[PDB]
Amino acid sequence: MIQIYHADAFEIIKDFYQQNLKVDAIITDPPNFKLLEWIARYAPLVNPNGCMVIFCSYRFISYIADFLEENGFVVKDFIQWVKNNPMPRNIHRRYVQDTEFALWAVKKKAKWVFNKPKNEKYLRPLILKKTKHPTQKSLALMEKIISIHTNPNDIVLDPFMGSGTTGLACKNLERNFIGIESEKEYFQTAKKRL
Amino acid sequence: MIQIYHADAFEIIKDFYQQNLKVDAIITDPPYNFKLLEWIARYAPLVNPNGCMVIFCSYRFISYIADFLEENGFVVKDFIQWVKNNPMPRNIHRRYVQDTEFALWAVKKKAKWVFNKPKNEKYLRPLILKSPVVSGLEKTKHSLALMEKIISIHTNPNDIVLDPFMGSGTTGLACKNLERNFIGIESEKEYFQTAKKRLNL
Ligand SMILES: C[S@@+](CC[C@H](N)C(=O)[O-])C[C@H]1O[C@@H](n2cnc3c(N)ncnc32)[C@H](O)[C@@H]1O
Ligand SMILES: C[S@@+](CC[C@H](N)C(=O)[O-])C[C@H]1O[C@@H](n2cnc3c(N)ncnc32)[C@H](O)[C@@H]1O
Repeated sequence: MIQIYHADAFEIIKDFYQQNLKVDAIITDPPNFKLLEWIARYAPLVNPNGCMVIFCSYRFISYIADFLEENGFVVKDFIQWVKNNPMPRNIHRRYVQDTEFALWAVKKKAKWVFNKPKNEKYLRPLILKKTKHPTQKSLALMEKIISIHTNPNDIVLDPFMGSGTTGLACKNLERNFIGIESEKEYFQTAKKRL
Repeated sequence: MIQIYHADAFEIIKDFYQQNLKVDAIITDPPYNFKLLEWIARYAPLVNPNGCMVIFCSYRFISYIADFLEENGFVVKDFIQWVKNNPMPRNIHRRYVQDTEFALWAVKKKAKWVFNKPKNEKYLRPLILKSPVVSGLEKTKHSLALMEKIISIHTNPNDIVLDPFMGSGTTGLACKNLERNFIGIESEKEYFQTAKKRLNL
């Protein structure tokens, strides 16, 4: 199944509460700032064996990890993605920025999903190199995230979906996506890409 | 130059205060209520106008360290990171292997900092090394080529590098081979003396 809503994630959670909605994994790329709050409100929706994968900057990453663990989750690890072709800035005075961070947490007593192909170890999921969106996470990245932390059909929820691409990864992997967007141009971008 | 002290860093910082000690770069690997973020507040005054800090941390502490650093008059430029060629591995089938070590790079606020990129172009992952063997000693917080690359980048040959928690002295030894003028402190004597034997008494 694929459902996209054009809504504010913070008010639409009340509808999901009454409906007793329960999703397997929350895989999202979030944008006086909380941003820790949505986590508190979307945490109840996760099934006992479920997990979260949350994109974040390293400036916020420790906060989110600690916050997650106050909400009944255990932060298992970090995942990260590197582009092969950074547009270089201040090459001589500073490190180029090729890296994107995400946090992987699971529910506290959960028996979670991992899925390693016959192969060994892990932890930099991808080597990777479309939309008009300002910040879009790529498809191949999202597809790998999903192949790992979810199973052939699980219910994946992305409260901030942007251009989608969390869904598109789910659709291609047959992963049952639900997603939300507040603004109309992004919602429709996500909609016809699906 | 190489000088090592055996002391509690929080106890020796007062001595450094009145001794008017000034160090160019604090490159350290701290240990992990508290608030072992405070040493940062206390060791900040010792850093020269153009100086910098490099602080090893878990991704669980990295955001805290970053914000505190920037409250003490430093600007966080970036993070640096190291990957082992040889993870053990542990808990493979159920989990990610642990191959990574994180550190934070900040500079004093209006500083003209060092960096030093070789004519060779980019990253952000100073080194993927093999993890220590016959340089490997007796301590679990223990790597050298990493410290040498960290130093080759964020310091210049005659600068003064301070490691308030020096552990086995892997920062001192790196400084020595790169001719970098090391100062270091250690609380434990088995660690202090090993470092002392690594830097040639
Ligand atoms: C940082 S972007 C991530 C984009 C997405 N990961 C992609 O691949 O394109 C987060 C998105 O969440 C949307 N958003 C912001 N506030 C929201 C809210 N209150 N409720 C639902 N969506 C929101 C924004 O429109 C933004 O495009
Ligand atoms: C993470 S280890 C650093 C090890 C070192 N980087 C190495 O490669 O060998 C931190 C060290 O700081 C020491 N330590 C703990 N408290 C200290 C203090 N108050 N002052 C100085 N050193 C301390 C510990 O004994 C430990 O050896």
